[PDB]
Amino acid sequence: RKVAYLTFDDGPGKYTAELLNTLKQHDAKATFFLIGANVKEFPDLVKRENAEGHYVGMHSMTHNFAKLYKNGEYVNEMKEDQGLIANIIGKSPKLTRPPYGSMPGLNEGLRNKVVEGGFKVWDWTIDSLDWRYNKMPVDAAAAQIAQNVLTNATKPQEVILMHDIHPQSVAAVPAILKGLKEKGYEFEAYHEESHFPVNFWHDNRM
Amino acid sequence: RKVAYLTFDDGPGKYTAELLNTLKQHDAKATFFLIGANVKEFPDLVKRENAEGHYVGMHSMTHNFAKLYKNGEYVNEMKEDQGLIANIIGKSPKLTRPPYGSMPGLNEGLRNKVVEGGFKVWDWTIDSLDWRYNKMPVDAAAAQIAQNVLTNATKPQEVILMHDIHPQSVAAVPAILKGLKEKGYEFEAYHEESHFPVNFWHDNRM
Amino acid sequence: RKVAYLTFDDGPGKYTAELLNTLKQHDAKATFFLIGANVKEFPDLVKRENAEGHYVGMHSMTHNFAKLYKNGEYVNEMKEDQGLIANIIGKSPKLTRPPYGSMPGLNEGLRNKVVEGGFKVWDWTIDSLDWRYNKMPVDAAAAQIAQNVLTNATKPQEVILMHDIHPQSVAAVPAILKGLKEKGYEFEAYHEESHFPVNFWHDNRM
Amino acid sequence: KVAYLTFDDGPGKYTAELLNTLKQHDAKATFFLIGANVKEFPDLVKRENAEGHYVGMHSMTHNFAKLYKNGEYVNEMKEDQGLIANIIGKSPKLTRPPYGSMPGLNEGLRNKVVEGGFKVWDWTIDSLDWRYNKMPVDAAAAQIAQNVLTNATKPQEVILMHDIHPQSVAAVPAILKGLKEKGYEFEAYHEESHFPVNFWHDNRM
Ligand SMILES: O=C(CCc1cccc2ccccc12)NO
Ligand SMILES: O=C(CCc1cccc2ccccc12)NO
Ligand SMILES: [Zn+2]
Ligand SMILES: [Zn+2]
Ligand SMILES: [Zn+2]
Repeated sequence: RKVAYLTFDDGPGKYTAELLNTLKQHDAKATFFLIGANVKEFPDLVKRENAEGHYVGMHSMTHNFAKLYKNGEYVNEMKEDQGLIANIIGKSPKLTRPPYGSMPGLNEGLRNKVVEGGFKVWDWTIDSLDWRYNKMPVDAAAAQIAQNVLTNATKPQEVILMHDIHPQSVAAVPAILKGLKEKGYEFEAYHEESHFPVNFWHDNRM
Repeated sequence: RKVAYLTFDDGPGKYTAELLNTLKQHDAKATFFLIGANVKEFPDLVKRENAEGHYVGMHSMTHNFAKLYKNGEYVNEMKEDQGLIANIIGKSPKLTRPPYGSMPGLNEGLRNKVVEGGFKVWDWTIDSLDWRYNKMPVDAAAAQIAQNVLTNATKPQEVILMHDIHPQSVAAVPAILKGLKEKGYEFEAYHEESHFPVNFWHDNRM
Repeated sequence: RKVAYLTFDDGPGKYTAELLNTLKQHDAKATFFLIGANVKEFPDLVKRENAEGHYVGMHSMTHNFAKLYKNGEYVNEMKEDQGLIANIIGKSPKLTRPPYGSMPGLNEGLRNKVVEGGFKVWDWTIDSLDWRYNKMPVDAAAAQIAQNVLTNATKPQEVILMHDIHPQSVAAVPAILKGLKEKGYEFEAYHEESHFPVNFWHDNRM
Repeated sequence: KVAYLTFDDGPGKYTAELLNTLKQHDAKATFFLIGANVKEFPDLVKRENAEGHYVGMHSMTHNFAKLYKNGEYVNEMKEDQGLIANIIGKSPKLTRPPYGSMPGLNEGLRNKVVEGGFKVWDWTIDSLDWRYNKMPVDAAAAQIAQNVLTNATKPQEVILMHDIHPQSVAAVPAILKGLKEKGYEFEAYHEESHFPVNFWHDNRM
């Protein structure tokens, strides 16, 4: 009954098709949260992520904490990012991934608008922390990121946070896919039909 | 000597007295981490919890992630929570349970102050996931949260995150005491002279 | 004959005395570059580092890049640090260690002043990256920190950058000391009479 | 076993002496030349290629803040490549970072480098020749020899030297003997022979 939900934030990026191939090679599916500015620059990768069986959901437009939460543009940005992604793949996805996490930015006010605007919100239960291993050999950054993700996968479902916009991150997904498989995980994308809440506010409305 | 430590967060609340009855009926001991305003409004339940063999520790004042961790008031909030509890049970308890868990908001500095102020910090090994089942039919939700807890019970020691302010959680406290004892577990409160560490940072000074 | 110079920057601090005991236990000598604000808060611990056979060097007053290098108060601040260290250990050390390293803050002018004042300057040849591991279980951070130092210790002399003001750092020194001397390293302090240059500028007057 | 001697920050006064020493031991080497020194020593540049050595770049300003923190690296290697092309008539691709690629060649700049056509090479052995600047050249040289011979253990080896230093040039003779005794060949870098040697293990480079 073990599923691992690989998420990748802030893409699409220059290492993303590499990553897209490695997933194909293990016939493993995953989830992609996209900044609109990269939707616009890498549109072929958007519809390609979708065309290979991956969930394409929204990160924001600005990835700016002050505008997203202090000024409350979160839902506005998700909706705009939604349109872009739709114009490419013909879906209006509903899952959002908050920049810097829902905690503490998504306050009860904003979470109300999320719930009223049809949207879902996903945080995560493992934080690979991949984006911090920017100052080392890349192969060794992959391995310490693989150790991180491997050694925390213990719950029946696990939502793994990475960013496909860093070489060290994609370089680690080989070891990650091999290790979790040995630990008994299947690699599936987020299906809207089978939604269950994963946020820090413990809010099962989203 | 399997020992199972039942933990109940964010109370006391309206279903707490029902829980206290169910525990005594199975001569079961548990641990309650209380919020300060619930202590100001339910002094009787607090006095009762201690009276029937339960450890009574703290869960802070505001349960507000910004104030505790980003503004560094955690220890200040656990201190005023301890006085409020000291004014009813005549002990000053040491064990704290961080809202939203130790990781990552309990940074290296706060953990100095926690060690300096006398406190221990305790997380869990089992997330009942009772919050997913909010405001759904209580029996079905309950049998479901039991499945969550029953299934992940596997090592000699376990600490289980539950909330006694939610009905589906308390409703499933019978079905948990059933199978957990079946598997050979005894149900004790946290004893301060028996302190071992259970925290996500693996910081053993707490 | 290989020797590894463990250096510990930004101290003394709250984990220093434990560091001082793990050093003491494996008959291992090391080097400490201190900040003057912590020379004044923890004078016993400088006294002690010295009294146990460790080099005690300066690492400035403010640790402020703008003030050190743009405003050129580097030599001013390492002389002030010198002063305080001496009043405690009764000797004026000459080696300094630049906040954020010599490159590129210590321009040719300041390098001339450094020489003109009798001071030497040390950077390093291995950067443990210890302080970047502040968001994980400490046991796990120490092991990656150790992996970092071990897999880069390859030359006859190595000068290993660490900070004794972070728990994950002092936690790694045990495994570092066991691995390096398995590799054939001895753990000596910087001896003032035996100075050989280690700077990013390749300047051998320092 | 093959041993790739590299020399930085030239050409210089002793480059011509070093080129003779190489010619006589039938040795080939690799040269990372600073822009202002190719503007001053065109004949040395032209001679280095002519006698069977690789000639790569080492930038325009050899300035850490400009290259890495202000992101001018690729720009000043392209310019440096231009100047070198105006002598040897081909545009070399291999670069050697001033102060190495770690940690100044961040992920954004390593993308520019792969994009711009360039490779990056670091080293395996640091001769530490700069330690012995301005001391008795005979002895200073003998010791830099010791350093590298001491560390020659691997099948392929890339050695950082500097031909702007008397000490370093003086001891190329001993290094050539010790290394060819240990069974090493002495080849220059070539662009289809390229395998990655960079502190980041970025194998795009
Ligand atoms: O949005 C994200 C953020 C992850 C994240 C979590 C917590 C702190 C962070 C600080 C800087 C950058 C990302 C952070 N991933 O795409
Ligand atoms: O101040 C210091 C240097 C600290 C430091 C640690 C880790 C990486 C660094 C990279 C560049 C500059 C300084 C760094 N030691 O106290
Ligand atoms: Zn993001
Ligand atoms: Zn809580
Ligand atoms: Zn150079």
